[PDB]
Amino acid sequence: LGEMVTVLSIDGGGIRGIIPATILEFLEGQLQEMDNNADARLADYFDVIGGTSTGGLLTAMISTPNENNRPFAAAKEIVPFYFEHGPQIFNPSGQILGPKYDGKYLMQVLQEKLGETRVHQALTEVVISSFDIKTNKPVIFTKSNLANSPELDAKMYDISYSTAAAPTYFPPHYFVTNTSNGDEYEFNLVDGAVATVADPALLSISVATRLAQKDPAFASIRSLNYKKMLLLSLGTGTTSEFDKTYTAKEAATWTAVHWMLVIQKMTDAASSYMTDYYLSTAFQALDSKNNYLRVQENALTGTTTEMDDASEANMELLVQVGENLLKKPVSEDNPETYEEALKRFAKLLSDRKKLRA
Repeated sequence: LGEMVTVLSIDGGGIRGIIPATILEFLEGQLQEMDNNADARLADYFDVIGGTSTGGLLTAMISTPNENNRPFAAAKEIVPFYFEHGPQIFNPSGQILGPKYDGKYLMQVLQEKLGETRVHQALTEVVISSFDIKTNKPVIFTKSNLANSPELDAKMYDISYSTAAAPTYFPPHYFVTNTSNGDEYEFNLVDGAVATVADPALLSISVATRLAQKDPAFASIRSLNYKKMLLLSLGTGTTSEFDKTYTAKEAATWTAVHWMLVIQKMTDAASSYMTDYYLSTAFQALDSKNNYLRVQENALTGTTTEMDDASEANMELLVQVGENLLKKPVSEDNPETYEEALKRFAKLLSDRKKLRA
């Protein structure tokens, strides 16, 4: 168990980020109780912490060092963050030409809570996604892969704004770093969901697998041995309820405007289903299905669907969805609930740390 690699992955979902945050508040509290340490943080138990958009914001806030070289935010401080800053991040600009939001508040609160910290300072391996619209390539921010190409040692707020810079919602982000030669290196980044990874769990598994080639602490998964891998992937919920879906017939006359307000939700939903299929296939092939815990909501209803509904009523509903998810079964045939599976996971995390110490 001591040689096992631990990976945490958080999906994007806008305001639906309350759901994995509620899930992480429960898990961090389990670890704090078991280890008799109220200062116990997720970055102390996870080797890799991956996140896209709001999952990336979360990743950055629990990986960035504070004044004590401790993770900046506790898991229980994330739903209050979403409740406090969510209505101001998701406050419409009112402008006719451009995105729904100016991104001014989102950047300001990120700057405020992340400071001048760089990715090389992360307390664990981070995997925060984006897509560069100038190089037309995904740009994945890691603590590793910095030895080669130091121009990726970007500010945590530039990484965090970029991962969440959703086309039509917020404007793309432009920022500069410096290469080894001292010359400028340009970034023109949009949301990580564009880079096809709304669900960054497979990307996070690949980063760990690639690190296993150059790091002895990751050596146990060196030849795809996911038997020696613990993966916690967290979703922001999907929906199949006919009230919130569409027919091919009604969509026959849909213009470019209607599609744009709906494709991100579709690709993000598809990203969840495909990445889960890839990972289940791989873990079930090695007879290690329980090494991969995917905490996801499949029946979002009402306002709970929308990514930018930062009203008090929708935020309270998202908490309720998160708290009901804990009592919901892991599978259709498995009676084991998520709260129970998360206790088993916390125990494994707790036991691996002790042995490594």
